[PDB]
This record gives sequence, structure tokens and C-alpha cells, in this order.
Amino acid sequence: ILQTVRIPSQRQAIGIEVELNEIESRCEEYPLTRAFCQLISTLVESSFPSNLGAGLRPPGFDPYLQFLRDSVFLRFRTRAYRRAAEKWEVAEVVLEVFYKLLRDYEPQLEDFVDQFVELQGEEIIAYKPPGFSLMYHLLNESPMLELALSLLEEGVKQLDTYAPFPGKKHLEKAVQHCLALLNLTLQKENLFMDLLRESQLALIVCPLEQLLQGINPRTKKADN
Amino acid sequence: FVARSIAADHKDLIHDVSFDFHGRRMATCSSDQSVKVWDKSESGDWHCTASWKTHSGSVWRVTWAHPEFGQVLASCSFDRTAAVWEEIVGESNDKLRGQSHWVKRTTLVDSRTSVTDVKFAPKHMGLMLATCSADGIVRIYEAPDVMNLSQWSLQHEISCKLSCSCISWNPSSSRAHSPMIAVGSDDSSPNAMAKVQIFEYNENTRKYAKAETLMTVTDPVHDIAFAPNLGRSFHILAIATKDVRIFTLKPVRKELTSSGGPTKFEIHIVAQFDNHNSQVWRVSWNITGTVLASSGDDGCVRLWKANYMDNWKCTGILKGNGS
Amino acid sequence: EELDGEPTVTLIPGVNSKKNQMYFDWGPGEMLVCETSFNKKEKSEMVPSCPFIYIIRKDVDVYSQILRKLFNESHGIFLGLQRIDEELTGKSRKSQLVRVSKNYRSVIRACMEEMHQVAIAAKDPANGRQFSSQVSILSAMELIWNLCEILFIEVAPAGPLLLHLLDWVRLHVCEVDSLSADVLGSENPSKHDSFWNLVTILVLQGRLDEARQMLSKEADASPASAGICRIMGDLMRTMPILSPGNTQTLTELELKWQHWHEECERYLQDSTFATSPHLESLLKIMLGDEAALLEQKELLSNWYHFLVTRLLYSNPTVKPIDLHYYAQSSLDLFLGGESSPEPLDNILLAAFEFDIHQVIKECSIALSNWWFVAHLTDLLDHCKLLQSHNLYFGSNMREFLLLEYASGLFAHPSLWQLGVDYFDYCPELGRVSLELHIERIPLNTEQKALKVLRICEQRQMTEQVRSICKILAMKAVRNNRLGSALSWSIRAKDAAFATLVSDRFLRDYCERGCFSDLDLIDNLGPAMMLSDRLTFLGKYREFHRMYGEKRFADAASLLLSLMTSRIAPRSFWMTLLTDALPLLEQKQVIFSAEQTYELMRCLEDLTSRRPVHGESDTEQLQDDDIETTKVEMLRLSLARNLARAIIREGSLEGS
Amino acid sequence: EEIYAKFVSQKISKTRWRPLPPGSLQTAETFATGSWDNEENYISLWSIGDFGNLDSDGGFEGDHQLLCDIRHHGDVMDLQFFDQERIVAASSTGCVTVFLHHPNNQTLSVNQQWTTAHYHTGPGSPSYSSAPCTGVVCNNPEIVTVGEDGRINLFRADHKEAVRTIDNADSSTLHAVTFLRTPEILTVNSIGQLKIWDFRQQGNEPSQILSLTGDRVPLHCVDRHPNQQHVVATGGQDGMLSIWDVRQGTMPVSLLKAHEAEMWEVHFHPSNPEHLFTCSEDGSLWHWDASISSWLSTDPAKDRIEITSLLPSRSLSVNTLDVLGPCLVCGTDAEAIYVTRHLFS
Repeated sequence: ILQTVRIPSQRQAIGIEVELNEIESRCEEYPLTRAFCQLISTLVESSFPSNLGAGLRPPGFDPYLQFLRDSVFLRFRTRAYRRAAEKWEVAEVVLEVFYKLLRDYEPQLEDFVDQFVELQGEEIIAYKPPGFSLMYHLLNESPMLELALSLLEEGVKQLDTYAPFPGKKHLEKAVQHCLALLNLTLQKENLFMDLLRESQLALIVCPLEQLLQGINPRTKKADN
Repeated sequence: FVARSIAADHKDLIHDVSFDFHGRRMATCSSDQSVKVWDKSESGDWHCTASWKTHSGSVWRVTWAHPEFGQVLASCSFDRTAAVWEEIVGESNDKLRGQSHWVKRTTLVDSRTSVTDVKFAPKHMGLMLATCSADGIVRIYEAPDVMNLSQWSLQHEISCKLSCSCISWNPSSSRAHSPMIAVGSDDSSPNAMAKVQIFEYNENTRKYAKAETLMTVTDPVHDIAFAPNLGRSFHILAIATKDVRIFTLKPVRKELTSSGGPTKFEIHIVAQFDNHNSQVWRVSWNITGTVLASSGDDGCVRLWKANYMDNWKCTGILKGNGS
Repeated sequence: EELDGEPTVTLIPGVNSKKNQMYFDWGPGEMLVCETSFNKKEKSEMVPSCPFIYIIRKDVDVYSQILRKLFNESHGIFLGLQRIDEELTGKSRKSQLVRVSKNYRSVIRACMEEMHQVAIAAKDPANGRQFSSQVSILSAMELIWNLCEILFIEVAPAGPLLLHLLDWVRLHVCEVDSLSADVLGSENPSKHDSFWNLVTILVLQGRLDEARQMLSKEADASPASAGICRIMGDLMRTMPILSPGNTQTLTELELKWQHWHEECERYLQDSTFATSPHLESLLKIMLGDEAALLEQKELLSNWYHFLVTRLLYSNPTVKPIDLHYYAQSSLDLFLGGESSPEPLDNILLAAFEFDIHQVIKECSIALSNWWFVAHLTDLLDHCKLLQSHNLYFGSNMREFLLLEYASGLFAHPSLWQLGVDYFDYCPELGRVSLELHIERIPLNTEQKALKVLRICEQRQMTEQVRSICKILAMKAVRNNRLGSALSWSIRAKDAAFATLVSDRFLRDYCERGCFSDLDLIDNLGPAMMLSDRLTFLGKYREFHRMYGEKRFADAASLLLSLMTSRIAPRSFWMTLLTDALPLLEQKQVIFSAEQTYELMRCLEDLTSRRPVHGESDTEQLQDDDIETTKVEMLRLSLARNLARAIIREGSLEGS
Repeated sequence: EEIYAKFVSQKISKTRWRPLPPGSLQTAETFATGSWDNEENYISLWSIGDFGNLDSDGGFEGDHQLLCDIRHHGDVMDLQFFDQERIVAASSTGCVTVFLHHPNNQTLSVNQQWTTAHYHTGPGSPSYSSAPCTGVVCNNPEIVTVGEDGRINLFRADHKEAVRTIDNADSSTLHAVTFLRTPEILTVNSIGQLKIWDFRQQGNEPSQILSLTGDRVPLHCVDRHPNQQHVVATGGQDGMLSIWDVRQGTMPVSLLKAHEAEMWEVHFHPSNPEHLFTCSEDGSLWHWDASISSWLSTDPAKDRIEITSLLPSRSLSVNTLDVLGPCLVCGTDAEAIYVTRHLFS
């Protein structure tokens, strides 16, 4: 219903990744994708199997995080909306899933080891934890960090008017989950950065203390 | 100059050769009564694509139309005729094995004597054709349609009153000179004091009026060519005779009192070259009219150019080695 | 004056000039030649020769595959030069023109060294010699360009002129550094047989601290000469050479060099070197002894290295306006009067006389390609030195050379695009030279023809745009591609050609019952109005765009307008009458009485023109069974609409 | 980073990357080119020179090394890879040729050839006239081509004949062609239309047509988004860029100006397709970043497309480009090629 197994001959996707971009993105109303984000939002707190997708693909969560990050979140500001509130009703139910996936993940040294799995006669690396994927996407100058910090700017930029506006309570929640994500990074950052130093994995990551001082591409100050 | 070579398999003397406007095709004609078309490949080769009989006499020229009229050829003959040919896609009939896809659309027959030369007109006039013949006349024909190339109206008979050997249209697309044609003569008589004559279409009388006659060309003429016009306020004219000649023809501006008559020219000889030590049998210009070529009984094609002072000299000799 | 030698003689193989006449014609880069011989067998058993045709390409170099690098890079540099500002002050502009000169030199060098490796890689010694010959031509070009740069572009003053002329020799007389490797790579450098020759040649190039280092290998090996070799080497360190970072006068250099000469000659009077004749020769060479310098002629590979040696050791304060006399006097002494100078010597002498026009003239005789002379003359107008004087035909000398070179790029299948830009900077004759070439580009594809049309449309060459569009419309008409034929005649804006393509579509319809295109006729837009017959084609498709798609009185008045026009073909008037039958016999009167009379007037000028001629053949009858049936149904339906119309129209004159 | 230009003494009409092995971690190492407007045209295979190294004797080995060539017949109008050793090309002769690389030899050869794939006809005899084949698209084992004859052909890399032909799919030239789905293609023409064809249908007529409104802009190139079968991009005779959703009427969704001329190729990035690239007869080459898919926003003054000229100057015409991972290549009428290993630095 999300296509995790994309076939090399197949020129169109199947499931909600089509229905979001060919049906909801024609109605300018988004009930199917919000109900899918709400389905994942329960299914993280009742947990996910570590072997999820094994034998059909590499095991783990990141194919669902790719849809929520790269097909929902990074496109929530480039879609049009019949409900001027639903731009924020979509942001609430995706940042809730990311918040839960970073709340309950605690870093471990095997997150920094590339575990291999046999798949139909070839040896392939597993999908890293969704909280490790979230840490790596917040400890870099990512489009996800652009969209987080330019949501904190956009939030104050509505609130400093003191006015009522459509969907206001969902923007205040979407800011709350955005702050709580960055705070969960800072509360786990040192452990993630030292397990990277012991494991000697060939990644690069920067402290969120310092990425928060990056030049905001809107205002062109360090004003995050 | 770098040479490639081709066996031409004409079964008697070849009389003429002419390029298409793009230099992608060429035509040749012979005393064997044939014309041949040869085409240049997308590999740099040349291949014979049509080789057919055109006439009943020896063929004395072959010439192409400009390609805004498509793919059309003309040929003149000792049988007193000229013929017009069109290249057709898909007509070529196995019911009549060994005929060409170059089809004869018409034959012109009105000359009383051998048709010595044939030239298509500058395209701005229309689809027009000139021929000349040893009755001492030039004849000019017009096609009223570009597709029905069977139908040609004879619009002008032009009286030289000496035999005609060659003709040249003036290559002026500039609407500040009226239509012009120059004519050479093979006449060996000592009585005719000039062997080149020049005619102008005069709008005020609607016929080719005789504007000028080159009273320094006492000697028989075998070929004649106007130089392509790089914007010049004056024309340049090459002539093949006992020697090579290059004339200038600069229009005298009419006063606002000389109505109805033709123009007149300030005429010079800029060059006369004996250097062939023999008669001259063709004169043709490069595309910009800056270099002349001419051939003779010395077995040399000789090249001629202006220097920076308009002093014309020989610049190259293309000649056979016989090895 | 110009062209006072023999006119360049090409030999043609097989062709028997010894009595045989010739015919010829001109194409874009090739001239045809054909011979008048045909060998009608006087009884000998041999094969009879057919006549032969010859294709004679312009000689000039443009087809050498490596030189296409030189032509594209020097088009980039030429367009970098035609985009320099004239107000750029005579220090910024002179530095920038010296860069443009050194850019052009870099391309000659980078084509020559590529061609040198290709000459080494040549698996046939014939091909290796053909590349090696062109390497020598590129070397001669960069030798002449390095001199013309020093004299006319950088314009070296007295003092620095000798530094410029020393590295002018050094950048081309590269023999010395190769010989340095052989001598230095040996187990005993001071015992390689060429060691003393190399020590002398380094002194003849003024490379005095390199010559000191070679003399050190005699001093390390030979403790008997070493003391005297070090006096020579220390004189090779006291020589006053000009230093570009150093705030001295020419008179200071002059007075110091006069002391150095008065000290070198002093060591010759006390006979200091008369124990080694090689060191005695080096002292005479370093004193400017014109006899000892000519004893070194087998170590001076050319007269201009002898000249620069003679300036280094006999006149270090030489000026441009002294220089001619030393150049001639060094050519005199090097050739001795039993040899004539070569074409390169005549060019280099004229450069030392500073006659830019004699240099341009002899370069136009010694170099097979206008490429050199055109780019050099262009750069010397950017220095404002020239026959920017008008010629007898209006254009200037820079333009006259660019026109022959641009015509030389149009003589090649690819390079004609560069040839367009080389015509746009030619103000008197460039445009007309372009307008005579541009229609003759082979139009193999519509895509190639779009590039040529774009070039003509940019430059407002509007009758050539009409020509090329009619050549494309006629490509399409001979191939029956009616959509390209109509679209190209619309770009040509020729109403007779637009009518003629409509007089294919309207027959192609009758030859099928349908058109070979519909979308092309529907999307005519404003271009429908290019003729009456194209307007009729668009409007008969528009009638056929109400028959599945709309109504009736709109369609009927359109049908009558199509019929009564001078535009409907009369072989189709029986059809347009038949097309009225479903509109005439309607319960609503759709044509008026007045309109029904014009429909009958058209049926009458169809029917009243059948000839009354008799009896042959039988198979003709069975469409006259049908024609009479067509005509009677038309009489009956037109009379029925007329009666219904008169009753409807006359009652609206009566209430 | 900086871009490594090379003169090759032939105009380059087409360039293409060699397809990478599925599940490899290589950059694009090898490309193919085709040439036009010579006395002799060619198809050539090249490696990207290695700017990372010098050895003891100081030689610059960082040139784009020629691996091997083969001579062509006509101009190389269009070019595509078919697998990791085979290539297909069109021609001004109307010929279509499949070639094969030989890694064990460093040579090219013909593999199969359709010498009469495109041709114009005439009244009653098979004396056909040459029609330039203009575009080629592959769907291994299957191949499709277009031309001046307005013909569509379907060919196969196991079969010698045409599998299907459709003469006069237009009365004008067809310029380019792409697959929407395996039996379902889209073509572009001299009128300013996109015509859609389904090889399942037993008629020859189009399954759907799209156009501009009335005034004719010929459409020279076409591509279709790697993750969206319904999203199409086309390039005009004017230098406009048109984005279409083929399911939502007859018109483009988004209309942008890209050049001051004829736009010769348009491509979506094969892994990053919210990025686009274009080349033209205006002498320029551009990258476009837009990260609903941003190409389908009807207001590009709200939603972004941020736009970069990749060439530091304007040359003679840029006929072609290809982009694979971080690598990009283009080909020009300046008898030259331009390459980078890195587009994101």
C-alpha cells in the first residue's frame, strides 16, 4: 500500500505514493495521506519488527521514512490546499511520527556497523534505525533541517501578529514537534558523536549547536 | 590543388560540365547523344545516378535551374533543339526498362540552326530560360507554372545579326539595374567589326533593347561570363577569344531629360591576357566573382585574380602531366 | 607590387596537356575539370580510354584534421579580439593585445606538439614526413609570430629588445636543451665529444650561468685548466646584462659593459687563454669578434641567431631604428654572396626593416593558408598600424584577407558557421559575400536548414529566407510531404506556393474522399489568409468542422460562399450541390429564395456546358444514368426549397 | 567545480552515458558521441580523464581518452545505448544502425542495420527518396524511430524486419519520440503538437493529441519524468520549455522561457528528477533545481525553480547533453565536448 519493493522494469509507482501525487494533489485536500501518517503514528508506539521487509528487501524502516520525508514532508510546502488549515494538519501528523521515532530510539554501537544480509544470492547492507536516519538528517545542512528551521521562523512570523488564522492550533503543534525533535537531537547528540568516534565509520555530521548558527537562506542572518 | 578523379564513360567527346547550386550534383553531355548526372555521397565519393539519351545531335551544353524551382536541367543540340528535364521520385517504370527518372517535360524547336548555348535566368525574374543559335538570334522562354514544365511561352526573339556562340545573364539581384544579357559570336568574317553585343530589358518598351556593343572585340568568341556582384556600382564581364579579356561596365547615370531610351556604360578593358599562346574555350567565375578560370589549346586551366590595386594577374596554372 | 613570380603550377595525373583542351565549372570548395580526348582505336589491341572528370579542391590546408583545432581555438580568440573596447587605455589595451597575441601563439604551439607526437606515432615514414612538414610550417609561423609580437605588439624598447630577442631565439632554437641532456646524462660530461660545442652554443645563446655550470665539469675533471676555466666563468658573471626589476639607465649598462669589454680584452693581451684554444675562442666570441663568430658558423644553425649573438657581444644598447642595418649585415655575412636568402629570411628581414606590408606580402606567398595572415593583420588593425586604407573595391586590406579566409571556411562542410562570424566583421563587402554563399549550404535535414534560416533571419537576409523556405517547400512537394510543404511556403510568405500546396490537398481529398492531414488545416490560424485557395482549404475543412461538430445555417451560407467564390474547382461543383441536398429538403427553410437561385445558377453553368457530340464508346453510359439522377434530384430539391422559401419570405412582406 | 572542455575536430550532434551495472557504486566512467556536418561522420567511445594524479615525469594524462570509433553514413541525428555493450543510432540517410562495443579488443562494429527504416515515396514505383531519421528510443528488446517521412517504426534487437510501421503519422516532420508505457509512445512535430500512439490499437491513428493554442511552435525535443509516466517536458523552436500532464486536457500545465533559440534537448535527472537540464541554438546550457512535483506548479512566482548556466560563456550551438549521477557531458558545433565528474560542488 506503500510500494517498498520498486521493480527495475516498472515505470510508474503503485499505492499511496501515486494517490497522493495524482489524486490528493488534484483535489487540494489530503485525507488519505493524513490517515496513512496517523496509521504509522500508532504503529511506532506499538513498535515495528526489526526484520520488517526481510527476503523481499533489506530489513528495517527507512523505506517508510523515505515516503514520509521525501514524498510527504519535503513536498508539504509545494502542494496547494483547498483547506488553508490542511497545510498545517499535514505537518502535525508527520512531525508526530518523526518525534516518536527519535523519542524512543537510543543510539547503540551496532547502528555504526554495516550489518550484511543475504538477498536472493547477493550480500546487501540492512536499513539503519529510523532514529539513526533522523539523527543523520538533523546533524547535517539537510533539506529536512531547512524545512524544520524555516518552520520555526514561519511559526514566530505568524504568532508575532497575535491574530487568529485557519488551522492555527495545528501550526502551534507542528512548531512544538519541530522544537521537541531538535531538543531530542541535543539530548542524544554527544552519545551519537562518540559512538561514531569509536566505530570509525566514514560519515560526516556537525553539532546541532552549530548548524542552528547556519545562515538562514530566507533572512540571511544566523537567526535560527 | 588536391585532385580526385572519375572515369566518365561517355562514348564520344564530352562538350560541357556543370555543377548544381549546392555542389552536391554535376551534369555532363556528349557527342554520343547522352547526358549524365553524378551525385556526391555522405562519404565524399561521387556516383553516376542517371545516364540517358537527351537529343538526336551532339549536345553543346548542360545547365541547372536554381533549387527554389526544384531539380530541373536543360540541354542544347546540333539537331536545332533544346530540351527541359525534371527529376521525379517514384515515376520510374519497369514497363519501359532502362529509361531515366530524369523525364523530358518539353522540347523547344524554334531555332533554324544548331542551338549553341542555353542558360537559366536569375531566379527573381521567374522560371525563365535563354537559348542561342547560329541563325544569329537569342530566344527567351518563360514557364507560367513551376510544376507544368511541359508549357513554356517564347517571350523574346533577340537579333544579334551575327551567329551566336555563347550567352551570359547579368547576376544582379539589385533592383537598380534592369535585366541584362550579353552575347558572343563565332563569326569568322572580317566585315563584323565587333563579336560581343549586350542587351537590356527596358520597361518603357518591354523588349530587350541593344544597349552596347564591344567595338574592341574584333575576334571570334567561344564563351562569355558576367562576374557575381559583391554590391559593385559597376559590372565585370569575362570573354574567351584569341586571348582572355576582362571588361568593366559602369552605368552612366541618366539626366532627368533622357527618358524612354536604354542605359549606357562607361566601359573599360581592365585586363587582356595572351598567355594561353592559343584560343580560349571557357570562362567561369568563382561564387563571389573575385577569381576567373579559363582553358585553352595549351592544356592548362589558368586562374586569374585582382591584387589589392585591382591589377588583374594570373595566380595559378592547373595542367595535366601525362603520367 | 604583388604577384611578380610564376603563377602556382598544379599538376593533374593522367591528363595529357601536351595537346588536349579542357572544360571546367565552380562549386563551393571544388572546381571540376574534364579533358576533350576520346581514343577511337586505330587497330591496336589496347583498351580505349574513356574521358575522365577531375575534382580539384582548393589547396589551402583546411582539411588537415589537426588544423581544425587551430581554426576553432583561433575563432574563440578572434571573437575575444572583436569584443575588446577601443577606449581601453594604451597600457591596459596594449597588455590585453599582447595577451591575445600570446593566446594565438599558444594554439600554434599546442597544435604543433600534438602533430609532432602524431609524426612519431606515424606507422608509415611517408605519413610521418607529411606531419613533420606541417610541424615545420607551424614552427615557422610561431617563429615569425614571436618576432612580430616583440616588434609590433609588445614593441620592445632599446635594452629590453635584446632580452626579448635572446628568448625569441631560445623558444625556437631548442636544439641546445636536447644536446644538454645527452652531455649531462653521460658518465663523464666533460668527455662527451659535443661538450665543447654545447659550452660554445650556450654562450652563443647568452645562457652564461648554464655555460658556467658546463665549464664546472671541466674544472672538476681537469685540475690543470680549472683555474683558467674559473677566470672564464667569472668573466661570464661580470657581464652587464639588463635586469627587468632593476632601476638603472641604458648609459649605466653601456658604461659598465664598456669596462667589462676593456677587462675581457685585457686578458687576451696578456694571452691568458692561449693554453686552451676553446677558451681563447670563447673570449673572442664574448668580445664580439666577427671573425671568431663566423669560425663558429657550424654552431650557429641560422643567420638570425648570429644577428642576436652579434648584438649581445657588439651592441647591447641597440634600438629598433638601428636594427635593419645589423639584420642585413648579418644576412650578408652568413650567406657570403654565393647563396640566395630563403622565403623565411625575406620575411624575417622585412620584420627587422619594420615593413609590416612586405611581411604581410611574403607571408601570403610562403604560407599556404590565409589563416596566419588574416589573424595577424586583424591584430595589427587592433594596434592601428595598417592598410586600414581603402582598396580600389572599397574594402580595406584586413577585410580583403578575412573575405578569402571566410570563403575558405565555407569551402569545408563543418566550418561555414565560423565563416559567418568571419563575414560579420567585414563592413563594405562582408554581408554581400555571405549572401552569395549562404543559400548553397547542403540542406540534408530540416534541422540543418533551421540553423541556416536562423542565421539569415538574425541578419535580415529576407529574400534568402524566402529562397531557403521555398527550397524546403520544394523538397517537401517532390517528396509529397504536404504539411512541411505548407508550413515552409507559409515561412517563405509566397502566396503562389501556398495556393499550389492547397492545389495538392484539394486533389488529394478528391483522390481519397479525405485529406492526408486535418490538424494542419484546423491549426492554420492567421496563416490561413496567405491566399484565397488556402482560405478555401481552411473553410471547406471548417464546413467539415460543422458536420460532425455543429449546425446548419452557418454551414449552408458557408457552402454557398465556397461555391460562388472563384475558388471552388468545377470538377467538385456537383459534390457541393450534393452537399446542399441534406440542407434543402429540411422542414426549416435554411437557404432563402434569393440563395436558392444562386445554387441553381451554379447548376446551370455546370450543365449548359456539356457538348452535343456523338457515339463512341459503350462503357460511358453508366455514370450518365447517375449524373442525370444527380441533376433531377437537384432540380426537384431546389424547386421545393424555392417554393417553401417564397411562401415564407412573401408572408414576412404581409403582416 | 570547473568543467573540462575538449576539442575533437568534429561537430558533436549527440552525447550519451554508458549505462551503469544495477547495484554498482561507480560514477559514470564512459560516454559515447555521434558527429555531424563533416566530409566523414563517426560514432566514438570515450573515457573521462583522471585529474587526480601526476607521476614522476610530469605528464598530464587527464585527457578524455578515445577508446574506439566507427565511421557512420549520413549525419548522426540521434543516439542511445541499448544495453551495456550495444548502441543504436539514426541517420540523415533514413538508416537506423545497432552497434556493438568489443571491450576485449577496443573496437566498435555493426550489430544489425535497417538501411531503409525512413524514406519518402512517389507515384507508383519503389524508387524511394531518402528521409532523415530524426529520433530513436529503446525498450530492450524493442526500439522506436521517427523522421521527415512522418513514419513511426517499431523494431526489435532479435528481428530483421519492422515489427510495425505507421506511414504518415503526420504530413510534416516528426522530431523526437519517448515511451510513456511499454506499448504506448508520444511523438513531437513541425506543428507544435504532442501525438500519443498505442501499438495495441489496430488503426494507425493517434490515441490522443495535445498542442499549444493555435500559433505554431515546432517541438524539437521531449522527455518523460522517471517516477511519473504522465509528466512530460518538451522544447520549442523559440526557446520555451513546456511541462505537460498528459491526463489533464490538451495543453501544458507549466510554461517557462529557457533560451533565446531552438532548444535541442531536455532531460530530467535519472535519479534526482526534481532537477532538469537543457541545451540550444542560443549557445547556452542550463541546470534547473526545484527541491505536487514542482514542475507541475501553475505559479513559478510562489513555488521555486532556481536556475544556473553551466557554461561560463556562450559558444557555437550546444546540440546535446547527458547526466548520470554526479557526471554531466554536452556536445557542440564548436567541434568540441564539455565534461564534468561533479555537478554538486
